[PDB]
Amino acid sequence: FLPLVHNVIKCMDKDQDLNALKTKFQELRKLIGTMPGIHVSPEQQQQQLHSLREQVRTKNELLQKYKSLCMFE
Amino acid sequence: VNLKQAILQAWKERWSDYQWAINMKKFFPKGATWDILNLAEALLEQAMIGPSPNPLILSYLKYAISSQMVSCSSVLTAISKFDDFSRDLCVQALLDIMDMFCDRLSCHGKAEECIGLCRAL
Amino acid sequence: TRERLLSALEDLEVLSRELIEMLAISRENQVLELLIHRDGDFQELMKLALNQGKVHHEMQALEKEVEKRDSDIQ
Amino acid sequence: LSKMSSLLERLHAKFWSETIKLVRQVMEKQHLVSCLETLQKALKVTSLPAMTDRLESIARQNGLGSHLSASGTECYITSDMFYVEVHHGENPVSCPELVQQLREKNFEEFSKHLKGLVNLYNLPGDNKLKTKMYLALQSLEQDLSKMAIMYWKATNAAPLDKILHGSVGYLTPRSGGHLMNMKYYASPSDLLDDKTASPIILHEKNVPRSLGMNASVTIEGTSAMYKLPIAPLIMGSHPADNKWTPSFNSVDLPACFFLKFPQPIPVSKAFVQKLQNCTGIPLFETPPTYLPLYELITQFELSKDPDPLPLNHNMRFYAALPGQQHCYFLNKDAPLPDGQSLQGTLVSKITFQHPGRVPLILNMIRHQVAYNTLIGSCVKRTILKEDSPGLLQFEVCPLSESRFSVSFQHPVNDSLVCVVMDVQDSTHVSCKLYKGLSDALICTDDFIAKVVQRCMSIPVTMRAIRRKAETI
Repeated sequence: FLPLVHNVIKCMDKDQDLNALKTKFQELRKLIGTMPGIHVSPEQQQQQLHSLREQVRTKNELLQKYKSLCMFE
Repeated sequence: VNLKQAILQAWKERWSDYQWAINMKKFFPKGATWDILNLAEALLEQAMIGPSPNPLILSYLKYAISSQMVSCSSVLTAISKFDDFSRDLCVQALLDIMDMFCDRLSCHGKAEECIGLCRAL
Repeated sequence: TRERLLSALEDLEVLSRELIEMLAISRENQVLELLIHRDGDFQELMKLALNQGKVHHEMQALEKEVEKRDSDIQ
Repeated sequence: LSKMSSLLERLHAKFWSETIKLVRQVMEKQHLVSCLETLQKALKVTSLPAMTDRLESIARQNGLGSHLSASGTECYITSDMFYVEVHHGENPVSCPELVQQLREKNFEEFSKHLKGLVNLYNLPGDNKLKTKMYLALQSLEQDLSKMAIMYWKATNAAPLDKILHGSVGYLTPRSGGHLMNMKYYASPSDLLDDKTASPIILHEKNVPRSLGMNASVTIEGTSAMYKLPIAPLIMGSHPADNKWTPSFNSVDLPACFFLKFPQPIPVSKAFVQKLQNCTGIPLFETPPTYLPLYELITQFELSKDPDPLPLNHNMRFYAALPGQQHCYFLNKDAPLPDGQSLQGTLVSKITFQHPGRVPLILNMIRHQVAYNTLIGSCVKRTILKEDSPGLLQFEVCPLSESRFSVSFQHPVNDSLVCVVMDVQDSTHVSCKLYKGLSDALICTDDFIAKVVQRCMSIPVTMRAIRRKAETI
């Protein structure tokens, strides 16, 4: 990324198409980042994950309590 | 007895040692009996001093020899068995103070007591 | 995140490349901030990958729980 | 104020998919200004060729003819700097002294000691003393270290009275990235716990300058053309315990023994008199700063912990005590029998000479430093005024040279209490006293004197006397 290209330029000009490859790598990284899906900050993502964890815990507790009260004939 | 702890507290703080006279006159009835004046301090202050000249306090004696009871100082520094102690350092300060003391002249006692002053001499 | 983190990383890379080109064509604080931003972008990308994995796991768990709850409800 | 000119308008004017023609068409065209290219070790991970390239760039910038067979390995062309970690002068050395310190993750002691030793070997000599005399002195400055190590090994009693105290012997290897060592300081105070030596690994009967405090002595000079040897001769084992320094032979060596004095400790005229009779003239030719020695030395020693806030103590040393608060003084501006004030030697002139008659040149300095430490102990960081209780102020009166005394009105008795505290030996100070025919018995026996000696602290000793002797 930044440090890789910087070190390459430093080691090359200390005394071919490196910029083309760097731009290609940056475009690939941008495409991979956009392919992920998470556009908004991970704050809301973590909030929704905590909410889903709470919901899963509630569902597990309900399923457990359902198998406890067994007083039928 | 209070005079000893008084002059201790005096030394205990870095007074100007000339404003010290104010505190001395205040702590005392100012004329009751000056036979308990700085006369004895020179002894007692040096008592525990021993092999040390104990500076920063002789300044009090210096600011006192201007006008004080020279007779008591004389007789007490005469009776002081300090050469027997053989400190060889304090005796030097004694010579220095006696220089300023006796070189010019003694003072008047306004009574026959001054004659006894001569005796101390 | 992923989008904002990748954008910040690309901007930091462009800034560092421009600064290196200017330094090479011509002859402290900005470099430190650039490195801090790059490290933050990398940490954010790692956190985004971890969060995507955890979100996939939680989605599978929620699907299983919803199927079990639907069977029990039926 | 803002940073909107970093990624908003820079990428559009950075002069893409067809904008990489800047390697052959636009190429028709730093030390401390442009550090981007210089700080290659920060943009990338610390590797072997990275630092090897940075060193080569710095050498080509400063000017130093050096090269190797290829890129990946290169030594240092000097007297003995040739060393591979992990013959035109000295022989091929492969000791750990230059391989142990840089074993796994060293990144600090690689660009300071080397440049320091390189700059040290500089003088008006042109191929006659810049290299010849430098290597001669570097070789000669090893027989003394060998003899010190042999004497330390011979003194197989304890590493407390012979290694630190008594004499020299707390030395380390003097080669390349490390000079000679010695226990100049005589710290009798431990850490925040017991004085456990050998922290995790230290067992070589050497005690290098890492465990606690120890000076760094070297041998360099520029105009000190003094008559002395030019090679190390005294290296053989003595008959039983040790031997003197037999020379021969003797030439005009243009160097000296300038050590690294950390703190400018004030010394006495006796030290200068002894130094002006060891190698001709004294070890310093400048105006003697005859200012208050103890006063300035205490402040210099305590200036380590001091923050940017001013002190303005003015001979005030209020501090704590075993169960209360107290005060202290320094008897400054008090003309002793010596006449003038104590002469000050607050300088870094540590330019000693060959190991001649210097068997006690450190013991006197050790005692002086210990007295200074005992004096300055009362004032390190304690700031507490208007203390109604206690405040047992006392003034350390250094009447005789290296002989102090403190008189205070101890509450044990209704009078003053003086005690002679003279530095007789280097670690065994004299704590005797002279009482009076008519005085209270607030003075303890030699037991309290030895306790104060073992304590080696002015306020601690004062509190002990006020507590142990009183006992009421």
